[PDB]
Order: sequence, then structure tokens, then C-alpha cells
Amino acid sequence: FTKKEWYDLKAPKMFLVRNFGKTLVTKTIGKKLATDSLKGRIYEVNLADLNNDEDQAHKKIKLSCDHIINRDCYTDFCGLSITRDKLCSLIRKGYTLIEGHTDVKTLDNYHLRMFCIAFTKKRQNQTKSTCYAQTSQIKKIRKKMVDIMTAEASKVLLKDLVKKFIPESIGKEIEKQCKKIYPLQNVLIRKVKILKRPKLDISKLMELHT
Amino acid sequence: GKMPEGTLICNLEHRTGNRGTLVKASGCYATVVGQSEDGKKTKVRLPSGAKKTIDAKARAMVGVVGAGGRIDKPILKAGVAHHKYRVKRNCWPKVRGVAMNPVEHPHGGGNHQHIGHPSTVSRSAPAGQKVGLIAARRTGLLRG
Amino acid sequence: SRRTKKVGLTGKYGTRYGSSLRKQIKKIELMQHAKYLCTFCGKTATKRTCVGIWKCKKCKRKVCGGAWSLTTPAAVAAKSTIIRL
Amino acid sequence: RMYGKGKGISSSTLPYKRKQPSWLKQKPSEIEDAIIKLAKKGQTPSQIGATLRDNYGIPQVKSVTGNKILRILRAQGIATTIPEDLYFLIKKAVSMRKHLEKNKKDKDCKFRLILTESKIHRISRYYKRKKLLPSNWKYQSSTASALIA
Amino acid sequence: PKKRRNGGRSKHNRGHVNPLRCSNCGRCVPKDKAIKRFNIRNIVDTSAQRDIKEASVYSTFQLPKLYIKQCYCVSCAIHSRFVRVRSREQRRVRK
Amino acid sequence: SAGDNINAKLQLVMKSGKYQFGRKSCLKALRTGKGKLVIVSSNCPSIQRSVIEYYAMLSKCGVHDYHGDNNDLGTACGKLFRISCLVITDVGDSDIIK
Amino acid sequence: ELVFGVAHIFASFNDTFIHVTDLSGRETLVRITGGMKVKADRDESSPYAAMMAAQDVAARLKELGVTAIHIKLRASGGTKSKTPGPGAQSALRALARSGLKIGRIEDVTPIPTDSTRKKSGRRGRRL
RNA sequence: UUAUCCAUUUAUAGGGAUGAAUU
RNA sequence: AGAGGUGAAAUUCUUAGAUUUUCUGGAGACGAACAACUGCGAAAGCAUUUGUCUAAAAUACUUCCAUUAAUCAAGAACGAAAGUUAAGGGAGUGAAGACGAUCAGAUACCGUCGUAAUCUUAACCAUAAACUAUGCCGACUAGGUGUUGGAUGAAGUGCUUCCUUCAGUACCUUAUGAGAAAUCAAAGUCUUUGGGUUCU
RNA sequence: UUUUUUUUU
Repeated sequence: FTKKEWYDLKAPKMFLVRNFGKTLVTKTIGKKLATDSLKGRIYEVNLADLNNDEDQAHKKIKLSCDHIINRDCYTDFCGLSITRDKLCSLIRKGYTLIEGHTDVKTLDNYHLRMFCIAFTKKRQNQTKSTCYAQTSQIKKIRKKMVDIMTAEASKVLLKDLVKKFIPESIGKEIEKQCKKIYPLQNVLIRKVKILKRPKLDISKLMELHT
Repeated sequence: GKMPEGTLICNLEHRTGNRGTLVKASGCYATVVGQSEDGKKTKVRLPSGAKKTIDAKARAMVGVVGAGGRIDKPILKAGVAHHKYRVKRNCWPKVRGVAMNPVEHPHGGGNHQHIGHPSTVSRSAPAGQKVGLIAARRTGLLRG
Repeated sequence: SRRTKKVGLTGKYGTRYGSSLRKQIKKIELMQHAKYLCTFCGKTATKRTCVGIWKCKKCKRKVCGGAWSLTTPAAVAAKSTIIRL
Repeated sequence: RMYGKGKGISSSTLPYKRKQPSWLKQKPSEIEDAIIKLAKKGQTPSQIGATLRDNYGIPQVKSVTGNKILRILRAQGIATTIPEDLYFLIKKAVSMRKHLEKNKKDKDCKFRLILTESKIHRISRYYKRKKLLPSNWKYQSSTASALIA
Repeated sequence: PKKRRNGGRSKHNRGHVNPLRCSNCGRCVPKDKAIKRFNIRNIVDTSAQRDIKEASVYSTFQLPKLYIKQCYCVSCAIHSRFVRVRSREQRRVRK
Repeated sequence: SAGDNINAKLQLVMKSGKYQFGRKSCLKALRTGKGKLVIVSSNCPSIQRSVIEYYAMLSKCGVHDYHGDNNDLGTACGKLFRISCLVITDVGDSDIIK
Repeated sequence: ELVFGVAHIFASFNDTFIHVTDLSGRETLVRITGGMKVKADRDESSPYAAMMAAQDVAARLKELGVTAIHIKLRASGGTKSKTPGPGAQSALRALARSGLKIGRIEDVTPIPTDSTRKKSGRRGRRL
């Protein structure tokens, strides 16, 4: 209505724009606080608009408003998702699909679950219409990829996890090590979700956001 | 208000301090189906199928009352019913009111053993009138 | 040999009561008294002790349970959900 | 195949050379002096030939010595009373029943138990027809576990 | 009269195939018998695609497609003016 | 395969190496160190279990807690009773050590 | 000062919902539907109602202040249907024609890994 | 919450991070 | 201030805020897209992940037994769905039923709701267009295109392709083969009539 | 969206 006021939104310092838009906040009257109504809400942004490049248009980031100072909402990473339209664009007949998922533990005691798509590579000399994979190598590669993902996520924090998600650095070494077992086409991480986040530590967010 | 929603509880305390008031019959349980955002209030579903709002400080046992399914086996004979009610009350045997004399029961009397008047009595009926189906909203077989 | 072809334990009831009623307690007689398995000893020898009280033949330690079973399908599920947390 | 479908011609084709090959300078004496040695260690005759031909490199024991392998385990009283095939079938049946004892919903598995029980019964009948298997021997399923000996 | 050699389905070395539901009528059809079309569409026809292009931003935004993979029952497929009844002799050739 | 390692290794050491079964056998072997490897039952009370595991790291013997009540090593090995505690005297050509 | 909102278009072979909210999804700004305009109990999904239900929200958005908007397209649900109704084309057309700034586009029709069986039995719809 | 009403007890410890244990 | 719904309509929900947006939980259900004239199983049937138990098949063997084989009345195991019994569960669908429209009538097709059922367990029931309508074992008779799991030789870069060959597995053409024909590489090798066997 | 019917040789 005529009373609702705009609140600018902010992104963590790692992203180069640090600002994508403004939200709307209703009447700040009575006992209802117009600070927790703004707080604990989800903003769904696209990496393409958030980094001013068209390369990162196939995935999107969810930012949860963790805390508010003055008026600018600072938000924080809470979930990652790729666009299902790009997922189904990637999906095609003749190539077997592989899924992976696990629960990881960061040094910040952050509970993260990530799901990963995996395709197979036609290469050059196959001379066949199909690129199916015998289920034993699917077994093996799913186990090995889950193991390596857990290993890489156990000894790192959440913020550097985002630092490595941005250049899709997770989708390269897996292809590198699968080249010696079974060639895989373009793969990636589909969705990452926060299961249980520790108590909100205000001291650990200022030096990251600023 | 400490346990998550969806858990099964027994020996409910419908008001903080009654040291056990609700959900106490054998095989009965309630399910916590919601917690208020600000705490201090939760919703539970009782074995009767009704939702009740109780403060979060109320206590309860987590689990299901023992000796479950007691009503499953059929009481074979009058003897088991006699022994059952002998340690409970004087509610047995019943004796139909239509088999009594008209002095002792509004159903009684007549040459054909019939009620004669509608058996759905009002909620405002006095002590000697509240004898049939008390303030019945409907009658007959249910359809779900 | 085999005296009762189908009636089994309900032979103590003779011809009294309904056939379907005796057969409905035939769903429960084979398990109210049956030797089920205890979880503190390991012999399939538990016996009915009361309406809710239960006991095997080794432990001499009673357990609250179902009316005529050591565990009830509701109570195993309820325990499983609690354990999962 | 006795049960199911599929021909499955995979097998071992013995060579035409009835005698020992020219390179087989290893004498039949010490060739015979290598089978009971591995036998009383505890080893099935179906694998004794395999280990002889893999490590000692002495295939066709019948060709190298004018006697069969079970003949040269049987001439000296070291052969088991229950034949190898029957023993390997009753161990399979014992595992079958140990599994089905706790897992009673495994209906395909108990169908396979029926199949192997029929196999055991007919093979035991055949071995009974020969004098090497006692006529009193019955293969009661209850004592199948102890029948391994 | 054994109209088709395959009997109208592509089932071989199988006893049962889990079925699916037709999109337009909901009729339960076996998966190998249903007429399946992986439909690729434009959410906007090119005439208005030019409009959204000129009213959009980034100066290079490209239209993402729609991926349906619809299924039809046989009874409704021929009424949907897609499946040809065609001829007996040329019935055999598929592609 | 994971539990097959324990099951098959035990079954094979029974036949190859010398073996014994019983809580009395275990106490007799583990009051001298003869019992090479010692197993404690999950079902058995912790009072039973923790003294038997106590014996192991005085004896420098490997103790493992078998999840179960009465099975396999008490049913499949040679016996039909509730074993509730296991120990091995001697080892043959078995990799049970690791 | 450029500002971004998100508009959800819902096409289900009936009234085309237009639901314009901020970029959080929360705190809706204007909801217009398709049946808000035609009183004939018809053309709810038709471009007739669909595109005239969009220049009005364009004007409302103009007087509110927000200019740049993303779009999320919805085709019924996970059981009812999968293709957007006739109203989506006209909804896009009117937003394009109004001069309203259009940003990124996405389809968020709920796709079930589940297979909860739909209306009608095995025989299916007979009409 | 002070009128008023209800519940509990021996009116028995201010808010946040199958063994015992009294002088 | 509408929303569901329909060829229309109506029943129904909706100022106590329906539909719609987002987040959080709970419940039961299913396991799409991958997913195929592809795999496994005696058939019925069997698709999220991982673990355990158990089996089966093919391949390779210069491992072993040596006829231990095939088909089988009786007799047995399993046997879709629906249904019965009894508990638990009950989201969605939904025989019965309740309404609302069409119709001359509509007890039906269409719409809304809706009990049993569908789901789990423990027992029964033993039937399906349980269908490739084609019983099982064995020998032989033709080319090509595929494809699944091995095995062999060679060659694009330890990796990966082509040749050959087994066990499946379908498809196209051909029959001086068959059939009444449709069609069949078996439904052929049958008046040039007899490989063995069970059922009808 | 609806469309029932047509003695006997």
C-alpha cells in the first residue's frame, strides 16, 4: 500500500555487485516488528545477473536474510540450485544418467547436502548410437565421486565452498579422474541445501560481508 | 513444547500441573501436530480425533499407552463381562428401557415393546427425560 | 494323531458361540500365549503374564507391552520415529 | 541345462594327445607323488586337478598316469565317503535353509531351495544305485547340517 | 488375424511393464505401447520472441526452450490428428 | 561383503586353526592369553560385555563387539546355544589377525 | 536506480493468474488473475482476457515504481497438466507491448518424481 | 492484576551457555 | 473478489481472506526425465541410494564324476489384479453411494464429493486376452542390420576401436520350404507321412 | 456437446 517502504538488499563481499534489488516492508506500527518480518526470508537470484556475465546463467543462488543493520539487508548463502530448464536441455536420449548425493560437514559445523548430475561421453570412435554405462562402473563412479566430494567439503569452510562453486571447480577434477575409468560429458552440481545451520554468530558475518 | 511435531505422546497434561490428565486408556496416544512460532503454545491431536491447544510447559510421556488393542478380542461370554465390570462399576447388565414398565422408564409400557416417541431427546431435557439419543446431530449408519 | 483338523485351541469352547467369532479369536489365540522372543536373553520363549505385563522364561524381568503381543504395530513405528531423531 | 533355459556350451576340451606330451619328461612316479600329498592337506578332488595343472603344470592326470584321479585317491582309502558333487550340493542346501530360517519371505530363494533339493535327491539316488553310497543313507533335511561330516 | 507382428507394443523378453497415464485422458497405457513425443517448444512464438528480445536486457538474452516429453494413449493419439492410420503394405516401414 | 569378512574369516579359522566356544572357554583361555581373538555380544548386558572387553587389552588380544544375540558363531560354527561371548585359541592360514 | 521484481504467470487452460511480487517471492505487490475482467464465465484462458489482464498490472507497476521484472511460468501442476494454457502467450505479449522492463525468464511448473495417479480410472477420460 | 474462579504440592532451589549420593 | 470445473454449465470453496507467493515442518504415496522392438526371473513379475544374506546365467578351463538324462498322470512350490479375515495406515485415486448437467428418459458417459479397496503385516483365495493365443528336450536348413554379457587377434589414443567366436536378443529380404490364407527362419526339414515325450 | 429407430419373405 501507500505505507510500505523499500529496503535495499546486499550480497556478501565475494560477489562483485553486492546489490541486486530492493524488497518491500509493510507498516512498522503496533507490536508487530518490521524487522523480523523482513528477517528470515529467501531471495532467489541468478548468478548471471549477480556477476554481470552470461556464463553463469545455468544456476541460481538463494540468499537468506540473516541480520539487519540500519536499513540495508545483508543476507547470506543458504542454498544453490541450477535451472531445471537447463537440466532438461542437457538431458537427452541414448546417454545414461547418474545421480549422487551426500551429507557433508564443514569446519563451521554447517550441514550441507548437494546433489550431482552425471552424463556419459560419446567420444569419437564409438560408431554407436548409444552411450550406456554398465551398472558396475555407475556403482564405482558414484561411490568415488561421493567420497571425493565429502573429502573436499570436510576440510573447507562454507565461504570457500562458494568460492569454489563459482568457477564450477567441483566439475573439473571429477572429469579429470573419470577420464581414466569412464568418460563423462558435461556434469555439475544440481542443488545444495542447508540442513541445520549453527546459532547465528553475528561476529562471523561482518568480516565476511562488510 | 520441547519435542518436535509428529511425535506420539501419552499421559498428557491438558493444563500445566495436573500431573497427567489426558490420553491414559490402554493403547491410546496423541500426536503433536504443531508448535506455535513464539512457543508457549502447541497443538495436539487426541485419540478422539480432536485438535486441542495446550501451553508448551505442559508435560507428557513420549510413547503409547501399554496393553494396546485390548478391545480387539471378543468377550466370549457373559462371564468375562461380569468379571470385567465387577472390578469397575454397577453398569452391567443394562436391561432395555423398552422392556421396563412405563413408571420406571419413558420407553417402557405398551403391548408391543416399542419406543412410541422419537428417541432423540433435547439437550435441555430434564434428568428423567434425557434417556434416548441425547441431542443427536444425526442417526443411522455413518457414510464416512 | 491330529484330533482337531481346523478348530485347534478353540476346542475348549465346544459348539458354543459363533463360528466366525471363534475364528476371529482364532486370529489371536495362536499369539496371545505363543512363545515369542525376548530381547535380553535370546530365546523365543516369552509368555503372556497379564493384560499388559509380559515375561519370557529366562530373564525374570517383566516388560510393558501390548494386550496379547509383546509389541504393537503402532508402538514399534512410534519407537522407530523417535529413534530416528 | 537341467533347470531354466540357456545351452551354455562352456566346458573344457581335452586334447587329442592320449599319451603325455614330449616335453612332459616329468615322470608319472613323482606325478603320482603329488596328488595324495595335496589331498590329505584337505582339498576337493575337483580342485586337486586344477592346482596340479596350474602349479605343477601336469594336465590330463589320466594321460600322464594310466589311472583316473579319483581312482588314485580311492585306491588308498583317503577318499571321502560323501562324493564331492553331493557334498557341494548339501552344503548349498544347508546354506539355503539357514537363510530361509530367518528370511521366510524369500520365496524365489525357497523355490531355488526346492530345485537344489530335487537335484540332491536325484543325484543321491544315482549314487545309491552304485554300491559306493549306503542304502540306509537318507538325507533327512533336519540332519542335513550334520551330514556334511 | 494378427494385425501386427509386434502386437502393438515393443515388449520382448518381458512379462510385465509398469504403465503410465495418458496426458489428455488419463487412460492407463503400458509404457512401451504409449505414443511418446518429447515435445520441444517455444514458450513464445518467434513474432513475440522478437518483442521480448527488444524489450529485454543484457542485449544478448536468448530464449530458453520448453521440454515436455508428453505421452498419449493410442485411442486419443489418432484423434489428436497425429498418428496416421496409413496403409497395410506401408504399415511395416516406420522411419 | 563387509560382514562377510568377519563371518567367513571366523568360519574358516574354525576349520583351519584351533577353535573353542563358550564363555567358560573364553574365560579359561583369557586368564592365560590362549584366546587369540575375543568377541562380546551386543545383547548381553554391558556388565557381561565390558569385563570381557577388559580382559582383551590386558591380554593384548583383539576384542570386537558383535551386533547380535545368539547367531552364526553360536549357531553356524558348530553349536546351537546362545554363545554371548567368543574367543579363538589358535590361528591357521587365516587373515583374521588384521 | 533500477529495481527488480518477479511476476508469476499461471496458465492452466483457465484464468491466467498474474502475480507480481518482489524478488523474494514474499510480499506480493499486485495479483490480477484472468477472471477478474471477463464476466461471461468464458475466455478465462483466452488471449482476450489474458492480455488485457496485463497492461493494467503494467500501469499499476508504473505508478508503484518498480520497472525491471523477472517472470516465472506455471503450467497447472504435477498431476493436472504440463503445458501452459493459451493465456501465457498473450501475457508475455502484453508485458512486451506495455514497455514494462522484462528481465530473466524461467519455468517453475512443479514436476513430480512421484507418480500419484491422476483423475479418472484406467479407462481414463471418455470425453 | 487487585476483584473473582480453577489446578498442584511437603505450597521445597531466580534466567541464559535394576546398585549410592543425608550429619 | 473471485477460485475449481466444463463442449457448455452447474454442484462446490471464497471478506472468518478462497485461488495465488514464499518458507517451515508432518503424513502417506510413488520413484518420472534416464527408460530403449534393452536387462533379470519358471511364470506371475522385477527401476531412488547404500549395506548385508541368498541365488541364477553366460564366458574361460588341458578341474572333477561318468550316464548320473529328457518329458512327465498322481502329487507339490510359486501364481497379476480383484475379493475374504484381522489389525495398522489412510495422502491421491476411487466399484457402492450422494449430488450437479446432457438426454424424451440417463440408473451411464461429463463435473464435485465420497465408504470399501488401493498401502504395511499375518493368513486365505488360485483364478486373467495368466498371450509370442505357438508345451518341453534334441539334430539340420539363409544372408544382412542391430544390440546385451563375456572370450580371441589386430589397430587410433596404459586407454579406446575393428575381426572372429560363444550365450542371449529383436528386426529386414528370400524362399524349386510350409500354410486355406493372413503369415511363419519356424507355424520348415510331413501322402517322399515314424527323433523322444506330456497335455488337449 | 448432443444424433433413438427402419416387420416378413
